[PDB]
Amino acid sequence: AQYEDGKQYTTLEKPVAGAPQVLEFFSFFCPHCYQFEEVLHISDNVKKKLPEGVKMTKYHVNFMGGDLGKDLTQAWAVAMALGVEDKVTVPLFEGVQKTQTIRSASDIRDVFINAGIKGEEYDAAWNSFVVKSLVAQQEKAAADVQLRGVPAMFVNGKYQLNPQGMDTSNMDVFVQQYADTVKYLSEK
Repeated sequence: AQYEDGKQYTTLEKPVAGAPQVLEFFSFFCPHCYQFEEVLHISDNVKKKLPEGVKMTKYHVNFMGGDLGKDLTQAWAVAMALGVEDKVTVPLFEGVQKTQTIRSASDIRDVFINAGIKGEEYDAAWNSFVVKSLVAQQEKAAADVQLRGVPAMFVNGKYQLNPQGMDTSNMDVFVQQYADTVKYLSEK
């Protein structure tokens, strides 16, 4: 066939019940994730090829970057809770990977403050039970697929994208192959 199990995607031996329709995992410590975000714009390109009626979910993971990795998962919970993902994603990536100015939870906080989120608003969210459960939700989604690598995308808790089976000579062509594959899996 054109799309074959084990080439553009793999099928989960242990499908996941009730999972989000399009689910992306990443880490601000993750180099292909930085690329996916700032160079490729994968999420944006997938979204514009996705069906009417399909929401996209993106979660952070703990297993890169030690203590700071976990801090970033909680910060991403704060971002989701406040709905400020599009304001902090780029400065967090640059802070961790480009300028390397994020070394502590306080440096993460600085990114939000600089992005216009009030300190008291940030601190209230950080310490909140709603954010605790959003951290738990992120951890549980990753646990459900026994996630060992990022970036990763899952469709309907059944299919995992396999970007290693895609051309990388051209970045544009890679992105569209990725997006078209997601659209295919979603219609499946």
